[PDB]
Amino acid sequence: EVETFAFQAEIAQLMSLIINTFYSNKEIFLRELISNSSDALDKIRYESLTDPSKLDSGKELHINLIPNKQDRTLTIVDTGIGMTKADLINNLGTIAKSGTKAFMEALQAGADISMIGQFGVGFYSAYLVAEKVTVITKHNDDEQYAWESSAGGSFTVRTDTGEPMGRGTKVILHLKEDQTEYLEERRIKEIVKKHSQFIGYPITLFVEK
Ligand SMILES: O=C(NCCSCc1ccc(Cl)cc1)c1ccco1
Repeated sequence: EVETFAFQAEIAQLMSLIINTFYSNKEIFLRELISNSSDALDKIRYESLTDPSKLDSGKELHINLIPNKQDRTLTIVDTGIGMTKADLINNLGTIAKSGTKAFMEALQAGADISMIGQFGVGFYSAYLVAEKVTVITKHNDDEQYAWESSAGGSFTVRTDTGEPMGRGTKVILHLKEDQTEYLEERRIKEIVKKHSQFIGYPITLFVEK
């Protein structure tokens, strides 16, 4: 069973702005997603201070980067707090509404796309390099769900029947044809060392076989 939802008009037209605007500094997408993973890991670590059973679904707090040249996908996995179904549909969209509005206001005042993280909507920078984004997430209080959107005004949510994750969030970036450079090991290392050197969690860059 697949449910189809519409983006709020503000989020939809920001996504099209990220897709259609000529902006060469696309590498910042990785910084925003890694930063999003770092925030989710901080959340579960803090909550586990007053409730250690919240780590029964996994005690390791880390970030994995998985390039796949055959599928043309780049996957960012974290063992953070994860997201519930209401997070995917209601809660985060409400936050992204006001954050998107403020971001596009600044973009006309001279700001550029790289400052998207200051408005809390850094996730949508994934569409600088991806034509489709899939989000697999598992929260301690909810089932495993699969969110997905190729922009165009809508997204889908379904119960995930794939590999159980224990806890956390998996962001799968189906890259554009001309953005295969972010599947190369040396390029990812250069971006991580440039924008995410001080992230307080281990970042493991998986090598292909
Ligand atoms: O994008 C939507 N839902 C899935 C969000 S998961 C990635 C994410 C996206 C934005 C932010 Cl600020 C944080 C995390 C949406 C939009 C309207 C209803 O839902």
